[PDB]
Amino acid sequence: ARYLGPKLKLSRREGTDLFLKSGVRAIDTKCKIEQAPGQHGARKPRLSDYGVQLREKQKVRRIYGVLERQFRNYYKEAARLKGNTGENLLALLEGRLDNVVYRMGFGATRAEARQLVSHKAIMVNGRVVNIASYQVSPNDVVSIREKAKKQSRVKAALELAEQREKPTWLEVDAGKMEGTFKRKPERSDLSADINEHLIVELYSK
Amino acid sequence: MVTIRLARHGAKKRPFYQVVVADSRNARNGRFIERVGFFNPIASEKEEGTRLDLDRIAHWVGQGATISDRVAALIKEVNKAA
Amino acid sequence: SKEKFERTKPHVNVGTIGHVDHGKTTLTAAITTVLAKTYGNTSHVEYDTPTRHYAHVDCPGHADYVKNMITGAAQMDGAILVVAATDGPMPQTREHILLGRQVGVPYIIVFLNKCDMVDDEELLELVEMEVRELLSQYDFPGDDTPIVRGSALKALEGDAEWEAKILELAGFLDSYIPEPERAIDKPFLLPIEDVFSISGRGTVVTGRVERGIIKVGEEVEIVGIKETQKSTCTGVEMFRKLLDEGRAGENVGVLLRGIKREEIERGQVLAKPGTIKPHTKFESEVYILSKDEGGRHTPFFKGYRPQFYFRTTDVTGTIELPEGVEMVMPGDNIKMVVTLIHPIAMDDGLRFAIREGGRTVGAGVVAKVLS
Amino acid sequence: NIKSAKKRAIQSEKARKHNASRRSMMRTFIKKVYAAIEAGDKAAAQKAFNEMQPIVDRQAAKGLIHKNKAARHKANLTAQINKLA
RNA sequence: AAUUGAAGAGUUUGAUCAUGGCUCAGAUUGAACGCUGGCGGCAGGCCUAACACAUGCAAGUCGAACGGUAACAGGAAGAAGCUUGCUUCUUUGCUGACGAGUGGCGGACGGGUGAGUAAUGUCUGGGAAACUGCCUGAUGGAGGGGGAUAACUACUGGAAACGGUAGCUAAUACCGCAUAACGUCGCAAGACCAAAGAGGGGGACCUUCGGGCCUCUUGCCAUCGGAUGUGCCCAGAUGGGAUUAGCUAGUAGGUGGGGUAACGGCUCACCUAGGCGACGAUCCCUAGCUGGUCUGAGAGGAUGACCAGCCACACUGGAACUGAGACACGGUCCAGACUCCUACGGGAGGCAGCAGUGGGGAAUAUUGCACAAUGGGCGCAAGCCUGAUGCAGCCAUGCCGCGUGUAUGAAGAAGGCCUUCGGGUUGUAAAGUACUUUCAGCGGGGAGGAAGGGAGUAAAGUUAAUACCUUUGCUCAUUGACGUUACCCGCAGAAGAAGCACCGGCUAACUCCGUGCCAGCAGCCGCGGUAAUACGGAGGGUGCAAGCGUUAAUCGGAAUUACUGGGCGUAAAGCGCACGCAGGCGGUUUGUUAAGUCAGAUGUGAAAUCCCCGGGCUCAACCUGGGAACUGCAUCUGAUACUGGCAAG
Ligand SMILES: C/C=C\C=C\[C@@H]1O[C@](O)([C@H](CC)C(=O)NC/C=C\C=C(/C)[C@@H](OC)[C@@H](C)[C@@H]2O[C@H](/C=C/C=C/C=C(\C)C(=O)c3c(O)cc[nH]c3=O)[C@H](O)[C@@H]2O)[C@H](O)[C@H](O)C1(C)C
Ligand SMILES: Nc1nc2c(ncn2[C@@H]2O[C@H](COP(=O)(O)OP(=O)(O)O)[C@@H](O)[C@H]2O)c(=O)[nH]1
Ligand SMILES: [Mg+2]
Ligand SMILES: [Mg+2]
Ligand SMILES: [Mg+2]
Ligand SMILES: [Mg+2]
Ligand SMILES: [Mg+2]
Ligand SMILES: [Mg+2]
Ligand SMILES: [Mg+2]
Ligand SMILES: [Mg+2]
Ligand SMILES: [Mg+2]
Ligand SMILES: [Mg+2]
Repeated sequence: ARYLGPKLKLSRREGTDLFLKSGVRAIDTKCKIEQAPGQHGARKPRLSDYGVQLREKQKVRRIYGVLERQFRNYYKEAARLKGNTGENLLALLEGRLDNVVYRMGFGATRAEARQLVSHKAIMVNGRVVNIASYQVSPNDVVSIREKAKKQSRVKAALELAEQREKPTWLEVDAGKMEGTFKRKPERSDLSADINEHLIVELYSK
Repeated sequence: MVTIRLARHGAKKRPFYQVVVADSRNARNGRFIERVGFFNPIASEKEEGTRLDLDRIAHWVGQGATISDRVAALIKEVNKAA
Repeated sequence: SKEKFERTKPHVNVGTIGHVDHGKTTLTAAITTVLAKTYGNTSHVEYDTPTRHYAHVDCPGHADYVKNMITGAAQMDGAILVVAATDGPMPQTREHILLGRQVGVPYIIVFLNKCDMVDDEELLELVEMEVRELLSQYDFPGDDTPIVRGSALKALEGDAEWEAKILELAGFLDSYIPEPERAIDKPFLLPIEDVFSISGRGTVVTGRVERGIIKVGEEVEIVGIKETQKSTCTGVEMFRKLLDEGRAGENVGVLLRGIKREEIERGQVLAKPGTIKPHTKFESEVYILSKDEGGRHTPFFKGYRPQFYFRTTDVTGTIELPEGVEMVMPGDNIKMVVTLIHPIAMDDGLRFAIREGGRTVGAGVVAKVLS
Repeated sequence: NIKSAKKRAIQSEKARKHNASRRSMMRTFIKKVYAAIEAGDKAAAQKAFNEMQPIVDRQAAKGLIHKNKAARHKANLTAQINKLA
């Protein structure tokens, strides 16, 4: 059950650079976007504790498209594994196939990448998959089948892909719609817009 | 009587057979004596899925374990002694 | 449940609603015995005429049993007026013929018992003429109706003449009742009229299939008083005989799975899923006349609380009328809105009966539904 | 029913009759041997033991009570008789 | 790389501290209920009445045991209405087969339920005093007989169940004889005690011209062992109660007999008068136990859902027989209740098996398909059947996954609501433009579960033998309920698919209208007496999502039974005081014992499950390989510091 509904209000509920819609139509602070000025605009009640942690969990979940139960399963797997629980959780979240497509550029938005993955616009190692929860291993290759080539869907996504920067672990060619995933990311390369140990504290509670 | 036979333990529509030495008075899923190995029907025939212990099979046959049709068929499928 | 019934000689329903203690049960038993000999509470006996297979319903002739008798006659395709030739017409007989005409029984056959109890050849003709005049004056057919005289209890005694007479009675019964019309066009529907609990089998519900067919293993929906639920049929039967499909128009017993005797009462309907939905208020046009059509005389007003009899049962209801009618004086050809307590699955064009004080006031046809 | 139990029942009854007859005759032979032993005789007791030995051993070989049962009574009887004979 | 390990908050009071209980924030279940609800995979589905049951089925097989033929495919012994080729009658009991019947085997296994049972149960570790069909290896034998008896006949008691009469009556049924070792008794000597021979080829040796005989498949009588399923005994552990302190005399033991497949008061006769018990005897209540499961960092607490091992049970109770293996789960006898049938002479029954019905309950399933695969039992074998099992149906009962769409669009329209009357707001939300069509749905193609076995044959052993049989391969057909297979490919359109709870602090979420301690919410604090972010409604936000809330039970927070890890002057708590037994502990030094303790090694801790490293189902759920762990238990050898046994001070 992928989330569906308003997105600008969803983003302004927290107020961050979570991510935006792929199309842009006057995306700026025209009059009221996230910190609405004029006669009102109370943005933060400033809750004492566990509230910022809940907000971080919610923004993480809505960015990645994952539900609460699956996110908690991922957290439990990360805690069971070695290393740091937060980075292991972020590694699993990025290894989710939909985020791989989004960061490779074939998905204009993360929701669009999930839609494509469901509609079988993606293949891994020469095999179709219709699960946005698949975990990719290092040193792998993920291709796009010939049917998804003729999609203005994908053309716009690949056009918008090259306006951003590029990651440490993905190398994608659009002459064949194929991307090699070499290594796994880390907190250094990941955006520093959230805290992981607060989330760890919350579900360890 | 003591015999070597196959017991089913896999999930629905994906069976899994274990070859084992068990007295005939017990059931298929019932108790046994000594495990011998497994034979996967689907077998995922890129990797393994067929592992029998011919030494234990021979030792129990020497003591009186009656070979079953499926065990003999699996032996003929893999090899007499290889 | 050990006989595989053959759907030959299409089923026709015949009901005896004759006079009380005048030989209805004896007459139907004699008919069954003579037919099974020469051919090899509501009592539902059956017999296979060479022409058509008939189910004979001996209904209670008591006035207090009129409520179930309404369904027994609506269930019925041909009426047999069983009356003594030594007493002639009776108030009970007149009430029964009025009820039969109000429920809409087309074909009626008159039978005169105690033929040999009268040593004359004029009193029998006098009483036959009297009952014929009664029929002709109470909006019934006339000289084109087979009238049957004879003894109803001597038909079981060792004889030949009365056996031939009752065989001739059965013959023109099957002659005067032609192949009836059946309504197997729309999805399956069966109003319930009785419930039995078979030990080892389950709950079975009896009734006449209003429309559609029922195959063994089909899903059906129970719709009716306070409840709309689902169920599955297993083992369609009829008169303790094995069946394969159930057509419309014959009284059959359908076995339901997951049915509670106290939870399922009379008044509900077994329909196909998603066909009809129960309602508590609906709009209908009334057809009451001035004084000589059952309706009362004094100009009653709003708040009237009559029983609205339907295919199965009845319920006390209230009536509201649109503006323009200060009084609801008899002579109501207008349309009004009727609200009922118990919801019953209904459709447009349904004909119901308005009754009160043991007498029918008027008719009504469903026009729209307000749920 | 037409199950095998009825045939099993009648076969069991017939076997019961046969085994009861054999056990009863063996018990009577053993009783006579014991009566000879307790009476104080020494040669007749030996003769009775030598007469009872073949029948009890034959029944044990046929397999109706036990080979060990036959061996134990033979041992008890010989231990009784050899004390005085 | 195989336990790296722990949250608090509110509430006594005008405020503080402490004690102390109450409540809440988490998991989890065989869950129930209310609302809602699209699909698929996996698992689960009478916890209560071991309450009572209609109906159908679950254990038959073997003609290669036998006398037989009721069948009837009937070629065929014979005849023909003689459809111009094969059709019909007693069918010769005659083949293949088969009704019953005798006979061998499993019906003591498969399956289900925890009523009973506090040790006769179960787990762990030990033993001897014993058995064992089917599976085996070795040693040896299979000779000649006799008499039973079923079917069947007819008489005929009965509605049936079942019967008496005479044999026909055969064997691998039964019983003597030839015998007696490796067997049993006995110190030997001696005695005892055994079988069954069936099927096939037919060379030919003779030839009852089938047969013995060359013979293969066997099966059978005995012994010695293995394996196996057991029976028996001991030690430790395994619930509550002392408002349960004596119990027991077949009870404790011995002497002999009997009995048990074996030990033993198991039993008998006698003698001895003990035995058990404060470490809880006896008695009462409750209870299936274990591997495990849940909750926990841990020690701990609860429990025995699914599955596996064991025990006990089959309407209640008692008893025995057959059988190696039962006091017998679809064998037998009898007492009692209930139900049913009867011709009123008399008979049948026990769903805690699969389903299914009545009753109970908060509450839980279809009277399906199949031996297709495995397994089970029978048989030369093909082959029989299996409600075991596998698949199918319903239920969101639990876990997992996917889908309801993606950018647009400022017009910050419509309409709802609020406003310091500017505007905001649901709100980019919708329409649109481009689409993708996952999964529903329609139509096609379509893997695999299938390994076997059977028909021919090539080669090898067996024997004049290529007869006959068996074994190593090759050609021939088959062998799926699941299953409109999984899956894939095409098809029009987002077109066919979202709800629940909460919004005063605990805890994530704010405004209006109306009622006015009223109606009403709630787990607590606590609200609600005209202005309720708390009540009812509305608007709008938050938390989960085909699932959300209430309730039911366990633990945690509760350090609130605390051994790790509490306290007793004033909160609950030092007996009113003293003596003293059993009991607990014990000053200093030496020697000696190895008991407690420590070390090393062995076996074992069933499998399953947790965990770790991997693998396959589109990843997962799920399944599976290996490893560790299961901290336990017993045994062999050392250590002598400490506690302790013994000897000295
Ligand atoms: C009677 C109750 C149950 C009926 C059930 C339902 O009836 C019906 O709804 C029915 C609708 C037609 C109904 O409502 N009937 C129920 C209610 C309404 C009654 C219907 C029919 C009438 O018409 C107004 C009906 C008598 C009508 O009169 C005509 C002639 C008149 C006859 C004389 C008798 C009458 C009266 C009379 O007052 C009278 C008289 O005048 C002189 C002497 N002494 C009398 O006593 C003709 O004969 C028609 O038949 C359907 O038949 C359904 O199928 C139904 C069976 C479900
Ligand atoms: N004498 C005579 N009596 C009759 C005749 N028909 C019927 N009966 C009587 O009717 C009685 C049966 O009545 P029953 O059918 O049970 O009453 P109902 O059901 O109310 O009609 C019998 O006792 C007969 O004596 C007839 O033709 N002659
Ligand atoms: Mg149970
Ligand atoms: Mg003794
Ligand atoms: Mg109990
Ligand atoms: Mg039974
Ligand atoms: Mg704790
Ligand atoms: Mg505690
Ligand atoms: Mg304290
Ligand atoms: Mg005090
Ligand atoms: Mg004091
Ligand atoms: Mg005091």
